[PDB]
Amino acid sequence: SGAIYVGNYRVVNRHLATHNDWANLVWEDSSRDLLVSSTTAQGCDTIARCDCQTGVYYCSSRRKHYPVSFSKPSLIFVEASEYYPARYQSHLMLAVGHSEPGDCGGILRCQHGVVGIVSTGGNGLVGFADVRDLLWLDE
Ligand SMILES: Cc1ccccc1NC(=O)c1ccc(C)c(C(N)=O)c1
Ligand SMILES: [Zn+2]
Repeated sequence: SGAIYVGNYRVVNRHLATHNDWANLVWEDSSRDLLVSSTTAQGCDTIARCDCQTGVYYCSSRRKHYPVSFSKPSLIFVEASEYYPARYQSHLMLAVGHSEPGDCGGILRCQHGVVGIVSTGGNGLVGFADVRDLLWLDE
C-alpha cells in the first residue's frame, strides 16, 4: 500500500484504488497502473521534474529503504498477476531489487522529489510507475 499526496490530488496504484478514489476520480490509465483522485485536505509532497536514474525506494516487506539505479520510463511486457492478465505496461522503470505484491505504493524518491511508486515485481526486479511526466499534478 501507499499513496502520493500533492496539492488536492492523491496518486495511487490503479489496482489498489478504493471506492472513494473511484467516486472522486480525476484521471486513470489502465496501461500505467495509475489512478489520481481529488482530496479535500491539502497535500504537500513534491513531484520530481528531472531525468534522474538513481534514487531510493521504500520496501514494506523489508521495513527498509534501498538505493537503486533504474531504467528510463518505457513500455515493458509484464506477466499476469492474481486478478489481471499479462500485458504491456507503459511508463514503467525497472531496477534490480526486492518487491512483493504488498510493496505496491512504496515511493521512489530522488533529490528532486517523488519519481514514482512500486507497481511490479518478479525475477528479482522491482518496477516503478513513473509520475514525473504528469505536470498537471502541481497546478
Ligand atoms: C509488486 C509485485 C511483486 C511481486 C509479484 C507481483 C507483484 N505485482 C503485483 O502485486 C501487481 C498486482 C496487480 C497489478 C494490476 C499489477 C500490475 N502492475 O499490473 C501488479
Ligand atoms: Zn531527480
